[PDB]
Amino acid sequence: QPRDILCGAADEVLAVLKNEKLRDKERRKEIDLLLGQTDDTRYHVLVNLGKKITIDETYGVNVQFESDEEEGDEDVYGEVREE
Amino acid sequence: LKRQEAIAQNRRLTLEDLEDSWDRGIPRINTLFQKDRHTLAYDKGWRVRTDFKQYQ
Amino acid sequence: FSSKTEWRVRAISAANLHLRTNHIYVSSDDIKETYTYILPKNVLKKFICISDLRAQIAGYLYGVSPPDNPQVKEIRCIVMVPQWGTHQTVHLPGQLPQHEYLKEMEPLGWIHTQPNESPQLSPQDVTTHAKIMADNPSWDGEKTIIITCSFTPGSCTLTAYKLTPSGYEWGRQNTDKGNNPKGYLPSHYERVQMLLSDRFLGFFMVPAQSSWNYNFMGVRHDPNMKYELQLANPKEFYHEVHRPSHFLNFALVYSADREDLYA
Amino acid sequence: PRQVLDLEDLVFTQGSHFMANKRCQLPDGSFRRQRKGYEEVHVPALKPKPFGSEEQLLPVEKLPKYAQAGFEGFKTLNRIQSKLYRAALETDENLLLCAPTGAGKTNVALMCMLREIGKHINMDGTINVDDFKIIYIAPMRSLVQEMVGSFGKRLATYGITVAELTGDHQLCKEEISATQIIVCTPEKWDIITRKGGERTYTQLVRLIILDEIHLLHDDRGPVLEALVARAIRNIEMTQEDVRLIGLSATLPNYEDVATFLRVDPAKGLFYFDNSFRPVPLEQTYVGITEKKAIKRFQIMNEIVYEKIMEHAGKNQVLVFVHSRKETGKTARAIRDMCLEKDTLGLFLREGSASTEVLRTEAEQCKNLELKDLLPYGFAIHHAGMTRVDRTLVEDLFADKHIQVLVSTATLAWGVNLPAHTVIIKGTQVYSPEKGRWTELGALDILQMLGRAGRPQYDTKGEGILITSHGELQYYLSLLNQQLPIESQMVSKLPDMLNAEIVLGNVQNAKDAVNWLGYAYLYIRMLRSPTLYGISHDDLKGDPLLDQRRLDLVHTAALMLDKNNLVKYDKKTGNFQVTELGRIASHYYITNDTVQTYNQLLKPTLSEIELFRVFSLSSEFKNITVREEEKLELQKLLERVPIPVKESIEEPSAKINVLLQAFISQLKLEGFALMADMVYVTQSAGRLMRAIFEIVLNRGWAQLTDKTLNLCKMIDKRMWQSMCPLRQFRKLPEEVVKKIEKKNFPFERLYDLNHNEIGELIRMPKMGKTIHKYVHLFPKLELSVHLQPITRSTLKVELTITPDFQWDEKVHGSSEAFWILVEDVDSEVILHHEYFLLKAKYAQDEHLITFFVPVFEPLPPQYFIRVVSDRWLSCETQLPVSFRHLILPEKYPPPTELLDLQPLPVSALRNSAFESLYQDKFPFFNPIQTQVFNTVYNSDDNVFVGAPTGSGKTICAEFAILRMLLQSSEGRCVYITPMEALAEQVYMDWYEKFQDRLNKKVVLLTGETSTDLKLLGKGNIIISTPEKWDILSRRWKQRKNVQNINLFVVDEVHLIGGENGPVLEVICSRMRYISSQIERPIRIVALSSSLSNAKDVAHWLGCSATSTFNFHPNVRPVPLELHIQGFNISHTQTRLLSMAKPVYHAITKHSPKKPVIVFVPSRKQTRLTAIDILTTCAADIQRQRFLHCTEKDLIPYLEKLSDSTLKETLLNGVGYLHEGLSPMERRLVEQLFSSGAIQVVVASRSLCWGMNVAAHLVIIMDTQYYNGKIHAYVDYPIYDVLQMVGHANRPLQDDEGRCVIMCQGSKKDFFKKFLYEPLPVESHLDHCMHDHFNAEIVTKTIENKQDAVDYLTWTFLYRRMTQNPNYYNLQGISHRHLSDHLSELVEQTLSDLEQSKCISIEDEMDVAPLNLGMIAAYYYINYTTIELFSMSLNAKTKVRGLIEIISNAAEYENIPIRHHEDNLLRQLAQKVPHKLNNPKFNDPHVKTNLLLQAHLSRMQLSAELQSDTEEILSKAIRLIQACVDVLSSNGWLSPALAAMELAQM
Repeated sequence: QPRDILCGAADEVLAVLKNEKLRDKERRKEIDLLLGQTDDTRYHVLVNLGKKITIDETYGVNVQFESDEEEGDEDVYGEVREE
Repeated sequence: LKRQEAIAQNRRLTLEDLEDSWDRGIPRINTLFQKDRHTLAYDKGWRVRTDFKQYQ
Repeated sequence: FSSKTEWRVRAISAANLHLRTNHIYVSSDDIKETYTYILPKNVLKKFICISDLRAQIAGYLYGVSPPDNPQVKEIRCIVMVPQWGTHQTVHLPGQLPQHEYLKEMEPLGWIHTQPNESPQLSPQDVTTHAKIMADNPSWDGEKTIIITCSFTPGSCTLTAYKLTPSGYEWGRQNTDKGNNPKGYLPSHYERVQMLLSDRFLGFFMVPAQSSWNYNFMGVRHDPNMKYELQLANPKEFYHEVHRPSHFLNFALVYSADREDLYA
Repeated sequence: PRQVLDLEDLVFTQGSHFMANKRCQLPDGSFRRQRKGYEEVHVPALKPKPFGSEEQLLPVEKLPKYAQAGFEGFKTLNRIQSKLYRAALETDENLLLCAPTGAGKTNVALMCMLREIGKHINMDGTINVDDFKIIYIAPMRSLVQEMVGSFGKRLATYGITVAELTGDHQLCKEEISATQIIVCTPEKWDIITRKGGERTYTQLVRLIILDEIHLLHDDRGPVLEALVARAIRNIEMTQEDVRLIGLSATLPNYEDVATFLRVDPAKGLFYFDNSFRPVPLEQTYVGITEKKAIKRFQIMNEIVYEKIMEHAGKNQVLVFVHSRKETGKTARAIRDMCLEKDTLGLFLREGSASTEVLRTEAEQCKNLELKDLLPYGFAIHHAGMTRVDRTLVEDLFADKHIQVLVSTATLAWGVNLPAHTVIIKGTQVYSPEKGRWTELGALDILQMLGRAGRPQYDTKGEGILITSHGELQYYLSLLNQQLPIESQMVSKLPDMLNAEIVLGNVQNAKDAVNWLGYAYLYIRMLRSPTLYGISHDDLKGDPLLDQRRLDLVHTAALMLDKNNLVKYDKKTGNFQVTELGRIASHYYITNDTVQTYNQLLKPTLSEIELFRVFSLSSEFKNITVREEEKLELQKLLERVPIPVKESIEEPSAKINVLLQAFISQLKLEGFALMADMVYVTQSAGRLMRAIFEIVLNRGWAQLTDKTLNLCKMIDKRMWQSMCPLRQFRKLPEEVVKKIEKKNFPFERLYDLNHNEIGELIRMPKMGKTIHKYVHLFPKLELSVHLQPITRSTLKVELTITPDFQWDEKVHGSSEAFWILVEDVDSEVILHHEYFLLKAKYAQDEHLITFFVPVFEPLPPQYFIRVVSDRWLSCETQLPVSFRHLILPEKYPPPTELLDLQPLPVSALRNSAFESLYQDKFPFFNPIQTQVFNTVYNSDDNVFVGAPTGSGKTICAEFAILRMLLQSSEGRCVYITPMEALAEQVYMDWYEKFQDRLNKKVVLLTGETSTDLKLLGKGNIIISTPEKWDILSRRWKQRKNVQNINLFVVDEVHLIGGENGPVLEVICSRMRYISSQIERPIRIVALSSSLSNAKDVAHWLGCSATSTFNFHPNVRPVPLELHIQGFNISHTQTRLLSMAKPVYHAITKHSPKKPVIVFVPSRKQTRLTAIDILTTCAADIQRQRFLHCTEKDLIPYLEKLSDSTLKETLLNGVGYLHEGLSPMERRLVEQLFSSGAIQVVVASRSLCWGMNVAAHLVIIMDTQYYNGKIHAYVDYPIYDVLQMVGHANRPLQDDEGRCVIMCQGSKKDFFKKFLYEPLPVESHLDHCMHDHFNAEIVTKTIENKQDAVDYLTWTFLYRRMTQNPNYYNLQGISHRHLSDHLSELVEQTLSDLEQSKCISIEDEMDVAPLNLGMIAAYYYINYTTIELFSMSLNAKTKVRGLIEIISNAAEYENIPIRHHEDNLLRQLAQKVPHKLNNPKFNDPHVKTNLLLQAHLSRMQLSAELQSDTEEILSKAIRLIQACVDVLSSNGWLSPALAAMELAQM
């Protein structure tokens, strides 16, 4: 499948795996119809994938600016600059 | 050689594996990764100025 | 070794060996000046480019003397033998390289690379030189030397040393191949004067049946093994014929069949 | 005036899907409806056009007999075939057939092929296929194969060979030269035109059938546009009338396509609408208007299931999917939808016979995927299946058994099996060139829609197309003739400019504008300026579109100069094609890829960096690394043999991993990743070919070796560490795995027999096949012979002997190999060349001579590697040792010309000598003024080394005047090797010495009876060494030869080639007679500038002060030498390609000066003159080579015999060859010397024989195709020096240009032997037998010591002391040289005693025998005398004596060129005496045929008569020697037969 079809299938799986209201007996009949009904191990892997997938008016709104970012010919990022 | 190798690394020099060459070289290789280098690169021929500092 | 991800780092370190050959230096100290090893620049660059940063390479130096100059020994042949190299020594075979182009030349010793800069003579290399001098009657101790190419950062430091007869007798009776064996003396080897030669170009001897780099197929490299020589150019360390197990290991059509393209 | 424009903004962003029209014209009852989630737009079956009162389907009886054989089995024709029957069979004009797919588009091409074959009648045979060629441009490979099969099945009665141009360049050239009908791709045809493989067969190609031009807006757009522009330029410049038949679909704006293809709008234009199709199909477009891709795919699957259920049992279904596995997945989904909705019984009706046939086909099938639906109504036909399964699926679909056959576009484009109802599901393809899932092309949609509705069984088709809602408009435009074809040539315009600059079509900005104006892009910009980005004011200010074409040419020149492909100057606009641009044009590489290959390729690059450099080309600039295939790349990174330095997210490392997986045959997982890997391999093949060409041009040996190894791994699809038998398809994979499991080399298997190789690999059954594969693998033996000629360069002869069984199924017609000789470092390729060993020249040692340079740091050994260009792991390495090489010493500096005053005419003493040169020149040359002090004021031996044109004849005349002033009764002898130069010297002395000084000036002939009288009565005898050798052999008896006063030897620098040892032997005999007759003769040796002049001065007795050996750059006329290297392996292709650069150099170097063109052969001179006339008439300078008028040439043209020569001389281009008349050649020389003509095409044999001096000398293809060895031998240095010195104008021109156009391998030797002085090398060791016989017969060499003393007085003893290795010696010492001289004397004595020519008393005393005296008297060789003594019996006849005289050693020097075997085979059937087993390559059979033609007075050609005259010049001496051998043996009747044969 192409990239847009794979993204749409991933969005459909994310919408049908998390918003199914914890229903596992009825979600397999739709996932097997959308995938082609290979085996139960694919549905068991998809269930685990769905489980692992999911200046204001305040005076203090502006945080106090305490002196920091210590300046120094030392490269904190630790990368030899080459401009 | 390290800079030539890291040019193709799509990033700046490692500056960590180069620590094997720390505190070496007549030029400031230990300071080759210093922050003020861009500021220091503008100065040219400071040796004569440092010498004439005796008159300064 | 690990042999899982360090091989790619070793290949990436060996791919930048052309920049390390431009900075050649020799240790100008402890010279006795009592023949001088005149190494050619092309064979030295070929030996430095075909070597590795961690795996040690080995090569026998053969050459004849210049006319009306007995105090110089110009190298003209770098014979490569099928052998493996560790981080401290090389497992060179006992069979000497025999060829027709090296019959008129004399063996001036051997050359090897080291990953660390050694300020003194190595005991394992001196023991291997003493064993090669004792196992071959044509390898006299007064003419055969040991060249050590220390892998400098961004360079390569060449140091040539001739073995003492007392040091050769100590190395021939030695059996421990550790880092510091018994009878290790600093007077066992004397650093001889070595120079480079830009006005002369030498050759090299490569094996015909197999390759010279046995770092991958170390089980097929034996000390009592025999191999022939050839007057061709030697291959690289990470060549296709040097590691036959890494190439012939894969197993033996419904894509976009674009036929008759612009080719 | 030039402006840099944006070449990327004017191009089309969509490409093949670019719709030029905004609205689409729809029919009346073609409404649409949006039912649920998708909009279905229907278009019904359109009614066909009614036939007129005088228009009907013409049957086969109206076709002529030339076209009736091609239309076999067809009673009548179609509507479009009968409406344009007179335009494709009776008219040879350019036709433009705009017919839809399925309307009989192949019938017009068959009629055009029958009309092209109708021009060659051949009433005696069947057809003349060797006089015409028909090219068929097909966009698809399977469609090209189907067209080639249809042309082979239809034209089988006419003998038209239909073949597909594929393979390498040499294989495509052999297929074009061996066949007449060539069906190929437009891109492959453009690559063959850019490489030069079709230039030799361009005149025979008179039929260009460009089929399927509807892809003119597709990716094949600019390639076909450049091909049409090149065809228009060849038709306008070379005036070659080629019938162009362009077939396109029903598309608007066909007038611009007819004007671009040079087709007439009235007679050539045939615009057929959609009603002209025989099967009107209903067009359904189901555009998905949904936003979710999964819901759109579900709606498309539901629409496909509804379309399958609507036409299950009514008609057959043809499903069209994108991929091979996708078609099987769609078929399985359709079968599941039929089984779930109970629709499987509709397609599977009561068809129990067809059901049993389908069940038997399912039980007989081997594919598990095709057998899953084969009992059902579905079927699959993919490209990944077997050929037998695809044939069974096609037979089931054609017999109305398969209800729903799912196939790809390749089955619809290659197999002509149309179905009733078709459904193209998805309309989307993943392109790796675009790197994304885009829409389908127009040509693929036209091929898929053309298969809907069978013309035989069906009456109305039904074509459904599942696509998107946005793409439904343009799909309505291409299916209803509403999509105009827009030219997208702006994208590949710098590539087309580089191809035109490499092919020689465009050189300047005006030529580039003229080439761009004849293409379809200029017609599209003129017809539609808004579609090409041109405003109204730009069209108003430029109606001819010249400013936009000039801006595009300037942008292409800037893109070529920025990419370093071609040198383009902005001042003059001229473009010079470089090596990188030629390598990009010959391999179809882009400009950015060429710039990356020029800026990235390093000589110290390893094998790891080469893959990253090849993956960073411009062909993979749009290829992106997908995140879904990152796991496959990570799995393949640990299995590839070559590591990748880049990260996994980089496209270059992904392309390198894909190339490593395709090389090592690794199994992939993704289909899009596999398609990207296949496209990357298809680009990387040409990329590695271009990288190997650039590395061979740069000289990096290791980079070229790595590129050749990568090209062999890409071609053979195997790694370099694999077995050599893996490339052969006849070997099993298990035996290859067993051979690769055992660590054994391939060289050890060649030494084993069929049983030992079977017992070593534990497979005795496959041992004989392994032995046959080892004997069939290419492995030749190379022998190197080195000879140091100079101190800086040496001659290397490589003898290649094929030690393998040549076969047509393994090696083919010829095997190509690359031979590279380099130093010990293996980094600088010193000499790279190619060798094409043919099957006719196989199993024979071929000798190739090359020049290898040598510097002061000499290596101990060089490496000569001969690798195979196609076979992997097939390379032979030869170490040529230079340790024991005896190199010569340093050459001495030449005698520099002093800056003194020029001597006037009053410097001479005699007034009669000054009267003959007063009107010629008032002052002599400075070299002549320096040599007059040693020639006129002295009498010693003077060696004058001067180039041709420095005035050596003035020094010879001064020496002759000094010899005449010293003695009035002197006897001067001037020996010259060339007979024409000796005749010119005699003609000069007849006017200078005989007319002004009244001296007896004569020329020696080939008659010994008059030669003594001419020597005794003549004072200035001009002679040849072959003529003076008869008089010098009897110098002791003849008192006139011993009493000589002056011995001039002209052109001694040719003493190491032809007539080389004869002149050296004559000089040695003169030096021996000068020191033994008590009279030192004044020896004047005038020759060219030689480096080893001291040895020539010591061998001739010349002093150190009389050696006037000048420099080659010390000539009075400065010579500018240019070398044009052409990288062409074939000699005929190089001679055809070097015609236009020769005319360009003649136009750029000397516009208003005479020029001499040195041709390779006699028949090639007229072709070169015709090519120069065509190049002059193609430009605006018509007849510019004629500086005079026709009234002055009308008395000159009336004396010529050849009408073509007079027609060429009427335009100002004269010709001169060996076949022409001497009076016509003298008239042409008088016309060229007076300034009437500007070009004189002279043959290679007329280089020394040319009494004229021009300003420019263009020597084209300095080689000779010898048929005795069947090889292209290089030109000698003496002829090249004479051709360089022939352009020496002292007063007519200020300088002299010398342009030598040759191969790239011979450019370095021709550049080294031009400025540097060429040393002389005596080759007398190969022809010392005749000199030894002449010394023994004259009682000179009576023993071994006298023979050694006679051999030491020659030039060979002086050359052996300076060059020992050139004379095969092992040292310069006295003992080694004495041993070599004793061995040579012993070999000469053994050759004289074995041939019964001499007698050896006590093995040392040499005595002349009768046969040796007869050979030395009549100037015959020892081998010919031995053959006459051993072949003539006492019962011989005239027929045996003629064959004995024809087989002599003097007849071995007959010229054998191309196209001479057929004339000899035709003349052998009319000779009075037959030849037992005649050989077409042997010179003895040709000499016997010439003698039989001269004895019977039969007619022959000029090239045969020129050899018959040279045969009859020595046949009298051969008959005299045969009569002497018959009289000495005591035979009366063979002597009488020989006398009668001589009298006849």
